[PDB]
Amino acid sequence: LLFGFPVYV
Amino acid sequence: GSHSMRYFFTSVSRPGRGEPRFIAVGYVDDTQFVRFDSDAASQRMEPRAPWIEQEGPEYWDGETRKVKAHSQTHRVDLGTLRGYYNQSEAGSHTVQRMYGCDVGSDWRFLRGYHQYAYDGKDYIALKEDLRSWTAADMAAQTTKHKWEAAHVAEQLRAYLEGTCVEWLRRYLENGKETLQRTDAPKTHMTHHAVSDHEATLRCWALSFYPAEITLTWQRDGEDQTQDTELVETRPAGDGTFQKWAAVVVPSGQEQRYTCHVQHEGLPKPLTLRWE
Amino acid sequence: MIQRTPKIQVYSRHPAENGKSNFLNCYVSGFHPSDIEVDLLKNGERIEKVEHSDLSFSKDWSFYLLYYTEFTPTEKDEYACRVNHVTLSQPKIVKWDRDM
Amino acid sequence: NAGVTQTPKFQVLKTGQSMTLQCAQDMNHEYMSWYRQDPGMGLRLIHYSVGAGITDQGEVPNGYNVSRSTTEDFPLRLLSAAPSQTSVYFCASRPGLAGGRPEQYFGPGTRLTVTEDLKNVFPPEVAVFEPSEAEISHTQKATLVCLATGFYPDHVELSWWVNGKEVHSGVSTDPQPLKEQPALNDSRYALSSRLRVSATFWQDPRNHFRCQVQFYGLSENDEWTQDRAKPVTQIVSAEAWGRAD
Amino acid sequence: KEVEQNSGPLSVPEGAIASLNCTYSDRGSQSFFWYRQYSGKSPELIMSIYSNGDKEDGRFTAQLNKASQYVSLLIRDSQPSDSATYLCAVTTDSWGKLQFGAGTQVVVTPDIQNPDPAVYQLRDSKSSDKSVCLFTDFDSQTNVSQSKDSDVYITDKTVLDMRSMDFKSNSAVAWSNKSDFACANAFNNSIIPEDTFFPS
Repeated sequence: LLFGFPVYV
Repeated sequence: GSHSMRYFFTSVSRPGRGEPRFIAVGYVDDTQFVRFDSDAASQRMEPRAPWIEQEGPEYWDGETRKVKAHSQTHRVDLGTLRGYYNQSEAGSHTVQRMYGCDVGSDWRFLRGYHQYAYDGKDYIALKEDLRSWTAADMAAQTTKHKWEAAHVAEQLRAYLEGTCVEWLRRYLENGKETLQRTDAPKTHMTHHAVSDHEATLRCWALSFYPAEITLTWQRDGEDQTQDTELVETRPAGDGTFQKWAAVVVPSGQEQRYTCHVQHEGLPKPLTLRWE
Repeated sequence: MIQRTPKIQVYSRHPAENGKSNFLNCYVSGFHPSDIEVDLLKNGERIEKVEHSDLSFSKDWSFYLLYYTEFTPTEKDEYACRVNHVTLSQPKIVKWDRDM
Repeated sequence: NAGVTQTPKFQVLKTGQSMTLQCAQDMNHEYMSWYRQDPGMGLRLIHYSVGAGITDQGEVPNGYNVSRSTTEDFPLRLLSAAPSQTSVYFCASRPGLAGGRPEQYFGPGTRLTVTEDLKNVFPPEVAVFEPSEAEISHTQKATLVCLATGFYPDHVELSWWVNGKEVHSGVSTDPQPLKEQPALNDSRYALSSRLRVSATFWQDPRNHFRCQVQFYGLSENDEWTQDRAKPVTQIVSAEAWGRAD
Repeated sequence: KEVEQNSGPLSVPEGAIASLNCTYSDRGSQSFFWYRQYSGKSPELIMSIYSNGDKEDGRFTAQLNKASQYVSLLIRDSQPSDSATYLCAVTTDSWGKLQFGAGTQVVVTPDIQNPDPAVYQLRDSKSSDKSVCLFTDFDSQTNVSQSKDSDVYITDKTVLDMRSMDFKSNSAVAWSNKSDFACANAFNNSIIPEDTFFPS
């Protein structure tokens, strides 16, 4: 299950 | 045995040819179980293992939204990084992300990680304590201070110590017949004439799972990496792995050269000289 | 920016015996950037029905891809892998060596 | 950082009128949402938006539209008001891929009432009922009650003012207005409130007590061809003075 | 129903513990929330939890059990200002819908040391056409009922707080017009205490 909260560099 | 769950994301920009190529792949140990490719038909996260197809429609929906949200961050990141490094719009650039977690043989959390590269080298990574960032350069110090302000590590730690280990455990028992197997290496020994002065002893290892294997050459107890040509571990294509190691031997004196194979499917590490 | 030349292994899935159907593999690894052209050749001509793996990458950030096709080896048929990549001045041919 | 602002707090629409609800956000959040909340339905998503320039429907889009011209702004348009649109609408916002902790924050709301005929709209009548002398003798305390009655829609704010200054310091107001005629949908409303003081504070004739009811109704621009005074947004009050015994 | 929340109303006295539960159905949920919504106000975020186990923040304790898919909120040492509807909210990711439960209303009732229940007739500052009855100083056990009569109107029980004596009191109001509306008969539908003081 993938991580739900990816954030921009 | 120890286990891991890992996700691998590659995003590559395409100057004048439109949107970036986005590929995501998920593994449990060395068994790929999911993929998404921005260029494929479906535009969905797709199954790549039999045992993951028993997940329901809500799983696939969810994964498809989340992978497409990764697709977005990566895409905006390619523009963002271009800005940070002041690079022209005419060049193709690569971002890669890898995250996941390890468990022990008790299946308890061991380690979590989240790495990120730009152009094939380290941009920023989450440190071992899952609270801090290692920025590679001055441009990645910007991303770091942005990610400290946005509490990114906290959410990642919660995933890596929690959800990641919880879902790895679920996968391991759902795919028990495939994931918790260990296949022992079938080993050969070959010898070919270079000329009449030199001879190559090649030590083989076939049909093993998992991929982690050590092949070492040695003369009379003293190990010999001064001649050891060692190929990269290669997939056989049926879910098993292959590898070989060669040394160049003065022919006639092939008696005191021993190949040592170590693998987790071996009860005792194998010792082998030419028959 | 990092360029790395692919390492190419051409090999079969099972030990090869003539008249028995098998799989011919071309494993390209250790490369960067991800753009790569891989074809499998039978007697110097392109095989069409070749599948490949999803692009993924190693600890050092370098990619790997497995290209494979179903085949039946003989004494006469010569098999090879053709690789093209920016690191190569001309496309590379690695032949299938049956004892490798 | 204001966070999620929203206007108006209250609004009477007449069937077939258009209005826009405004919503603004301070936080550079990508992801903005509109909801309505209803007594048996919970919170229901109408439309939402995960970036500037792009939107999609929620579970209940019908009769609403929405645009996201900037990241800050997310107006909801009701193009032609229906009496099922009477509701409490909330703007909300979460970061999306932009930001921090994935928490969704809500606007203060907008209480919209749609009616078929604005001849149904009435301001309240407000009366103050002075403490029973029997309570003063039994408890040495004095309860004033304020009744705001006869109003439609239920868009009121009640406050108590002693000696010109607002008190919170001994009041209890009904949490929601009562329907005076529960057999009807255009039922007018009533609200009660209490102010309790000590006996000797009430028995001081210098003390002025005032129950204030702010009512939200029609605008001054509106057409009004009844014989009644135009039920505008207005304050209605009532008072009592201290009384020695 | 993605998210399932208990009951309503949940009546707890001041100082006591209010425990709120909720169940969710998506196994891949990653973020878990508690909102507080006062009557006529907007939902306000009070607790966020992201990993299994407990999270304390003042009087609030949020627990998470992902294996049983269960979120909970403990409110210790209940204050009268804790009286609201509490909503749990659950999500999977930053593009996933925040899934709200229906809410459980929590009612915090005052410690009232010794009750003096009484119904009083209040006089008008006369310009209005009604009479008002005031049922007051009763126990937090006492529930007032609504009207089975048409022309009479009874409010719900509310609590005021006289911050001076440190005095809390419950009260309810009845009013009517059309005939001889008495305060000795106004609260007939409710079970009011035996020792309720009716002055003559």
